[PDB]
Amino acid sequence: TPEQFKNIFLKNTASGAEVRLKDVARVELGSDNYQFDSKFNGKPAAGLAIKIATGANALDTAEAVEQRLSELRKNYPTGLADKLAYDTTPFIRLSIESVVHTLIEAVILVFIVMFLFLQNWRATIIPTLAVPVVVLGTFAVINIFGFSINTLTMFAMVLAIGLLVDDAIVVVENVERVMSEDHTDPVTATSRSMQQISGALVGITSVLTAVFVPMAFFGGTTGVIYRQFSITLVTAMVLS
Amino acid sequence: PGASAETVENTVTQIIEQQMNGLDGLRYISSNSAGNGQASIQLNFEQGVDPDIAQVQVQNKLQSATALLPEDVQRQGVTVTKSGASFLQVIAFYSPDNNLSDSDIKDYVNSSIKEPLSRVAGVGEVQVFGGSYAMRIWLDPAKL
Amino acid sequence: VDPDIAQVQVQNKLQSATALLPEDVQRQGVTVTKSGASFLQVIAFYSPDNNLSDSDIKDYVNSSIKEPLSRVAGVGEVQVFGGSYAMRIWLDPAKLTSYQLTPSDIATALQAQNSQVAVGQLGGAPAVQGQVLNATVNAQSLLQTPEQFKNIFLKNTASGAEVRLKDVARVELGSDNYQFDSKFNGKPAAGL
Amino acid sequence: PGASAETVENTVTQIIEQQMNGLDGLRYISSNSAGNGQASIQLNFEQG
Amino acid sequence: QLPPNATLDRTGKVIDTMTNFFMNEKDTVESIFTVSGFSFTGVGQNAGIGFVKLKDWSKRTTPETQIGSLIQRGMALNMIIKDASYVMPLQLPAMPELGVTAGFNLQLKDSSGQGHEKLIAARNTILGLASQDKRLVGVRPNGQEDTPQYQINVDQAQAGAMGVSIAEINNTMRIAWGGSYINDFVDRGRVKKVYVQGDAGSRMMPEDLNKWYVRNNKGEMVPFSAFATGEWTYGSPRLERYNGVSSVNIQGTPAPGVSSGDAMKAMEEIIGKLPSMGLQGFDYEWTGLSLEERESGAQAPFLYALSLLIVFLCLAALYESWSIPFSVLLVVPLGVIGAIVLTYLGMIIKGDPNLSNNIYFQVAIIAVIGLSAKNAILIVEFAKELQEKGEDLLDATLHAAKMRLRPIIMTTLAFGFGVLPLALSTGAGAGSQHSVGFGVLGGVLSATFLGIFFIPVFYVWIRSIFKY
Amino acid sequence: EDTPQYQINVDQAQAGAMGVSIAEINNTMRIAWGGSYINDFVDRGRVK
Amino acid sequence: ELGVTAGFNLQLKDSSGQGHEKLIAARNTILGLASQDKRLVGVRPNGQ
Ligand SMILES: CN(C)[C@@H]1C(=O)C(C(N)=O)=C(O)[C@@]2(O)C(=O)C3=C(O)c4c(O)c(NC(=O)CN5CCCC5)cc(F)c4C[C@H]3C[C@@H]12
Repeated sequence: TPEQFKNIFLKNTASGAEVRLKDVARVELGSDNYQFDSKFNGKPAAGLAIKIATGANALDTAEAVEQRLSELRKNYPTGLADKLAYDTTPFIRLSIESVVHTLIEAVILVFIVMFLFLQNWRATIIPTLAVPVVVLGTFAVINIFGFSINTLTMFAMVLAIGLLVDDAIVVVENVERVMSEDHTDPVTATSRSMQQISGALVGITSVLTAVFVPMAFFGGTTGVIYRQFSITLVTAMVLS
Repeated sequence: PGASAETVENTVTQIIEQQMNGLDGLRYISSNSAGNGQASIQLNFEQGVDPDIAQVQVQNKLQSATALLPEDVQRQGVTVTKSGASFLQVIAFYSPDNNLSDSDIKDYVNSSIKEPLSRVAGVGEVQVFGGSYAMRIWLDPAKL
Repeated sequence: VDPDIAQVQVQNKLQSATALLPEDVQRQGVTVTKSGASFLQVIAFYSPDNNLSDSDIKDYVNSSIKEPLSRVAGVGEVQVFGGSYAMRIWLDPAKLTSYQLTPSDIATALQAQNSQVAVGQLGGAPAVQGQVLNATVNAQSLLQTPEQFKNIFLKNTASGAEVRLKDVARVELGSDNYQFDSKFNGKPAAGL
Repeated sequence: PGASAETVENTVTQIIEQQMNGLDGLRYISSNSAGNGQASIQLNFEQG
Repeated sequence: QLPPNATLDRTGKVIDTMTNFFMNEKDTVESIFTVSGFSFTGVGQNAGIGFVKLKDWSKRTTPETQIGSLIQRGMALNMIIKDASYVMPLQLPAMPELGVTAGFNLQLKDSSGQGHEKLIAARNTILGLASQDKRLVGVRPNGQEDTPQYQINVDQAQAGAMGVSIAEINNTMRIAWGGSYINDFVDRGRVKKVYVQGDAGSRMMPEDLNKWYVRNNKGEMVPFSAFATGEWTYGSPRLERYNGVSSVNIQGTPAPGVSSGDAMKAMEEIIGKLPSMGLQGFDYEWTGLSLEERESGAQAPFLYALSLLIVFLCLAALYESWSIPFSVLLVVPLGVIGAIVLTYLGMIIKGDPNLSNNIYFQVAIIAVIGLSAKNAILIVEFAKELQEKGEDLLDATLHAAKMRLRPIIMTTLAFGFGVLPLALSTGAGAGSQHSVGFGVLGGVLSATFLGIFFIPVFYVWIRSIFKY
Repeated sequence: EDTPQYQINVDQAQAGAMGVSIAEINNTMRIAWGGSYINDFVDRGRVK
Repeated sequence: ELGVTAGFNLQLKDSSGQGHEKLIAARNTILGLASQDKRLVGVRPNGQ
């Protein structure tokens, strides 16, 4: 206690009096730091500012912090409250949702235009059925290599939606024409179609895969940004 | 302690800088020397350099650097840290009803909250605003 | 074995023994290095007119050439074969016995009368109400020249006289080490 | 050497523990102070 | 930032005024957390910071409540708050990892080693000129100004004569004025600290240095005034070096409607004027996010060259030809023309500086190259096979164009409708989406109206030069 | 290989008889003959 | 993975610093209720 510190003995006078610490100093319990004054909405407050360790997922870290804090809250003194004054994760979550909505919209629009050109529901369903397969397989493959779900890889997926349905559109369109041209059964007609269009399929795939390949070999921050688009798109085209 | 900014730059900042010239994937160095007596040197690295390897290498060079320093500096200690500039969050602690004092809130944040939060997974560093309790002995030079 | 990891582990162990070392040893400095890469070239800096001593050259290589060369595109390490100046106090025994002084007395006066003074700040953090100014107070105290060391005070004589360092010793700028003498092509030199 | 367990806790264990922040991958810390003068602090890390 | 020698009270008063302004902007601002005595530059009493949370995006949907409107409104606190050096409302960079604030980051170096006075002279010229450029706003130093300092000069000879140990005076003055942590004590089971320092009234002014005494070897007490004088000076509180050279740091922002590249160009124009004004031998470097911007922009030509090369070589490998690859790569300009034209027009008729030559534009350009190659290959591989089967070059090529027109156009429209959602997006990162979408969709349009016409003509020309 | 060396032999007894502590004798020899580093001074902006 | 085999390693923490006597008393209340009520065999405190 401060009283004990007030009583520390210091020296003795020639007359005989005993000099204590209170005789020369003022003792009180104060701060160990007097260089900051923090307020919240104009009212006195205390602040903790957290920085992430390099290599950590911000959303994960923020969830863990809120968990630990909610645990700690149970022993607050009467009258203590807290509140996030500055926080970045709302924007991150919002922008992920933004990209996902635009991806769904992309799919719907592509289906509509394919219907505009393939006038039937049967013809229309085949290139549509390709989308789930290629999207989900691409996620599986790129996760094998450590790529996450971020804004860039989702942009790549949206950009790919309109390329992955290509080989399918070519195939289905050749079948429909062949079936119309010589009226033959779907099975025979299809065998004839593939024999016609295999070279075009390979050429399409080769060019679209090749354009995005050199991108994956640049260094720096720019190379890291590039690799997302590169790897995602390459996997999408091979899978298609 | 006690040195002017020029003395700090000449005697501390420059020699440590010279030692760091020759790290593996170094991109640029930024340093400042202050007149309270402090020196700060921030080393930036190329993309794809492993942070832990960079830290160990910086310590390996600092080991020999620290003998070339003024003996008082040596007594003070040198620190090595890895951290980023941006804050992920800021939490505000306050008394909505004004029935817990500010000294108490500040102390409570420092004694019961700061350490457990700085040990959550992913947190790299915690910066606290408002100090903890201390026993303050304020002297009267007339009575001394 | 990863050489960087081996080096950090060794110096980490070395922390555990530093406190047991002698103070004199401790102050000089214990350094740890790994083997690594070899010499590309050695530059010799010399005085072809025998105008500069080896020590000044060494001191000159260390304070002027070292840091510009370290920043060159591909340099890993720059090392000098030698050091810089020192202030040198050379004591006389008979003079010390005249004034009844000892080497420890001179040492005490040297450590007492050569220091840096730290002060603080004007208007420091827990300031008074209405404080108007905040500034830093710096106090320059360390000595710089042989004349200042010569004029250090030791004691007074019985007959009210003043006895300084210069009365028992020869103050000098000299080398931090005297154990080696190096020449290039026969004349004073320092190696990089 | 020569210290009571309480002395070891106040003058060594808490001083050493108050710097054990900012360690990547840490799960928990267990420390003890014994009356023979020994302080032990065990730091446990996540897998990997 | 506050002028030199400014105390915590004055910094806090500026913050009180500054706080209310944000607090009164009720349709835009949720809360503000402020700290006096702390800044990103460093810790001093004349620095301070504010963290300002705006209301939710759902509510701030009118023009008045946009982040940039508030930034402009706050940029008048410089004019109204008169005790501050500057009060700067700033934004986070797109990637908060890579920086601390949005803007440019410039290091002014003293290449010729002229000195701190000359370096400051150059910096002040730069700031003066940048004040007059209409393309820049908020250009400021990011480092502490030169300040008055109090210098004590201790008279060693007098102290030695008086019996005073310079180490003893160090100890006493250090503890009294600066404070010193001695040892710990326990409070509720936690170890805290004990400090000893002089009382506040004794350590405010230089005249209080005359209240402190030092014990001499005889043990008597001689005042500090006996062997110390004191003087006011002028000096630098914080010296900086960038890349082993003395330097200063300048930061700013582009004015509304101006790109980051244009801000950097304006700054470099300004810096070039220095020698003409007599100040010679100063260099600069771009650091931070500006350094990343320059490096990303530098390498687009190499990305384009490499992608075109690989397309050429794979197409040569797949059709065992040299003429077919040249025909294919000859129509890449027509795809690329739409991408650039639509991007530029969108920037001009939307006034958006984000629609520009950036990283997202670069990936869009590679994508457009790919689409153009795809369309070409579709026509030409069928033309070539028709010629091998036995058919005039023109008959084969016209037939192939006729036969493939339908699949080419429906695939190109599929791609173009895929990316249209990006161009029409809103909120939460719509700038990046706009760059990608505008580039790709423009490319799709020119490829559909210009490319298909040019594929057959280039094919027939090339194949007429190199027959069979 | 081993080389001649010189050993100093100080009678503790005479020193005690003569009023000199063994510690004083040790320190005198140490500084006089061995040399000693005391502290630093800043010559032209560099520490020596 | 442990000094000796055991299950249900529980740790009782003295949040808000009550003291050692209080912590022991709280532990003792716990240990008393553990034996007496249900589904518990051999509940004991570990250290000295
Ligand atoms: C010069 N060059 C042609 C040689 C060469 O051609 C070859 C080669 N090509 O192999 C060699 O090996 C060399 O590089 C080499 O081995 C040497 C050193 O190490 C070394 C040393 O370490 C210390 N040690 C100290 O402490 C000195 N400090 C100064 C301040 C206090 C003490 C003192 C010292 F004279 C040397 C000499 C060099 C010689 C050098």
